[PDB]
Amino acid sequence: NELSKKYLAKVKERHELKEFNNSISAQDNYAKWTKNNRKLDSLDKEINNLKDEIQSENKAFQAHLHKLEHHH
Amino acid sequence: ELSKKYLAKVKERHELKEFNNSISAQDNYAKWTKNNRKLDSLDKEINNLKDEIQSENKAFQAH
Amino acid sequence: TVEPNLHSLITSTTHKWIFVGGKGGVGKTTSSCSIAIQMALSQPNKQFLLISTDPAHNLSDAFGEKFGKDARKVTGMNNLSCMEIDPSAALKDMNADLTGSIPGIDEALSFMEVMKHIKRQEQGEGETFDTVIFDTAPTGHTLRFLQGKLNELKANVETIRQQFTDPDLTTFVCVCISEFLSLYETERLIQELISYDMDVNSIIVNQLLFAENDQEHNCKRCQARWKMQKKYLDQIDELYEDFHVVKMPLCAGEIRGLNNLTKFSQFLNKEYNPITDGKVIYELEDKE
Amino acid sequence: TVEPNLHSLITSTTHKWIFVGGKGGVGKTTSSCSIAIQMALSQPNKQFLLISTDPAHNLSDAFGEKFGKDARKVTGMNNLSCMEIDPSAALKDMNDMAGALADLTGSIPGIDEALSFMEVMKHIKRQEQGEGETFDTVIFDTAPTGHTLRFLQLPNTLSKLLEKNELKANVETIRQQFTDPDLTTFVCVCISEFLSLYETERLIQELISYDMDVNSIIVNQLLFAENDQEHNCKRCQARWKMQKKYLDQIDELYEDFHVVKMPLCAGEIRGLNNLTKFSQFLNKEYNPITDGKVIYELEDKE
Ligand SMILES: [Zn+2]
Repeated sequence: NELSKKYLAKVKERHELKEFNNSISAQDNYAKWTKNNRKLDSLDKEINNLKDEIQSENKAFQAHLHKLEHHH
Repeated sequence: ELSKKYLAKVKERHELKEFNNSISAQDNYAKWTKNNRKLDSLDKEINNLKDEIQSENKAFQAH
Repeated sequence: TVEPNLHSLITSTTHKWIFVGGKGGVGKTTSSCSIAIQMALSQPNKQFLLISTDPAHNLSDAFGEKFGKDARKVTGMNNLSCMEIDPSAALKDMNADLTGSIPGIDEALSFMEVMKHIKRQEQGEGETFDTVIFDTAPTGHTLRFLQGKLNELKANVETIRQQFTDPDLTTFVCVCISEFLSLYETERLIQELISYDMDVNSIIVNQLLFAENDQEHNCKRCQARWKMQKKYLDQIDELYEDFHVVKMPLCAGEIRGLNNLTKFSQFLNKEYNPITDGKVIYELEDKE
Repeated sequence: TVEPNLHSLITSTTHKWIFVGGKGGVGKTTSSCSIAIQMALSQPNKQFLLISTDPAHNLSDAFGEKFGKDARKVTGMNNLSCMEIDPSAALKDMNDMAGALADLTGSIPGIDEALSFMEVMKHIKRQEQGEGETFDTVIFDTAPTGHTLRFLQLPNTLSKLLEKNELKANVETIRQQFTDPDLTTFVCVCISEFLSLYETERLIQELISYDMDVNSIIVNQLLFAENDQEHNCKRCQARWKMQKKYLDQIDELYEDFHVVKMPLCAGEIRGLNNLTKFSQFLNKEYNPITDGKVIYELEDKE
């Protein structure tokens, strides 16, 4: 599916960004550094929303199952 | 006796919290910081009591 | 660009709720004070209230007058009134497994209590306030509550949150100083307010030295400090572009009393300029 | 009482691991430096390494010499050697030569921390082997932001879910040395200002939770404006009052601690010579009355 594919992409971009920011001097680059942090707190949201949607695309698929057998 | 104590802690912790909220952390950094240390303690004590009770359920329930 | 002062806020008539917040010894109080004064002078037609929950009870120190539970007109002013109030004492008087744990519950109860108290002040006085200025406490999360007596609460909060989300109704003003640790705490704060959907558009940057434009050019140490302060100003500038960042000067020692608080609060309106405005400060200090 | 300096640490022979940490522009680096120098001079028999992960790469600036990946003897010293190293670059290269790894790893705390750390260690060992010479004590100039050492909880969270190895076994090896107070300790840097102090307690508490010995605070940039012969700046006087105000708080709050109250040398301390001159006051506490000139002479050159 396309949701897992994206979740991984985010989780990966976020990681790559993290490591890049860890190589910047927050005291000598407060603006740049603070920006990248803002971008991370964003990705954590996007990634926690994707994760929640997937968990609920399970509940959505799963409802199509118990509906089958024991709706009968 | 476990519930009885858990409530007592949870209550002393609360009362302390509110008392500390009336102290100026900038004008009383020592005092204020102390009381905070006491709180982070009580949160431990209270989270241990809560864990023991939850596991005094598992102990009774196994019976 | 956006103006490097708070003129648009001081003149605004739409705002009922102005919050002043700043962690760690950065000017917060004389900032609360200064804004309140400027607003009141700029809008003589309206009634203003400066209320403070800071436990240091220091509106009284700032004004060198003794305020408290009872809203009282600042002496020598006819539209500014101040109350110092401790909400814990208010909440405690009204009084854990369920409440104590949950965030914003005690926050909200405490808040609602303050509100109630204000209303009581207006009713009895027969006079109402047009705009309050909150001198927030330097530590905590006064407003993290913005996320039968149950319903009663949630219904109150949603009432509040409706007014606090209206940018024309209510805004936040951050205080800080040009130093890494304070700046950091400052962004943290902005972010948190943004999450609550509170308008935040203005940073006050206190204690700046402007050592270049100083005629004493004395202290090699304050020069060296000024270089740090500057260094970060430059960062702040390219990071809160669409913000009103006011760069206030350092008046050495302490600002107390209506007179000097006033003299000083002018630079929130028309930004301070080390070249022309120097004396004003050197005159505040030399008295001290 | 407990002595208001770091003399007992500078002279200690049991310590292999000394960490220096401090968030927010409080002296951390020249502190790392100063300790390293003092230890080295006080213990000429041993070999010392100052290693820094700070991205600002400023051991090189402090010493006015250019260090890097390769441990190199500090010029004009015969037992102090320095390396500046970026662990991300080291860890990244290991991943390189070696997105699925991120679903499991990326999330867990201390994992990337520990991998990164292990990598540094490995790198050090490589330095000793090739050189044929080994170091007796390292002094870590920690990064000013992050949680370099929050991987000291991994061994606990990894045994929990193991019932539900190479790494967890490494970490438990490390953690064994880092929990030995005679083996390794932490030195906090701060300045006498609310925000820094607060950050400092936060840190102490965090270290205590990791079971790392923390006994020493360095308090930089103090003014001592009372004992100053220029008695010049009314502003610095007023500042000195704040600084003082909190010293008094610090005093009654970290009683059993070695809190060293270092002076403010205006401007910047660079080069072995001055770094040395200055690092003496970590051993024998500075005294504004007798020691004034030493500082006024460091500044007036600047
Ligand atoms: Zn000065």
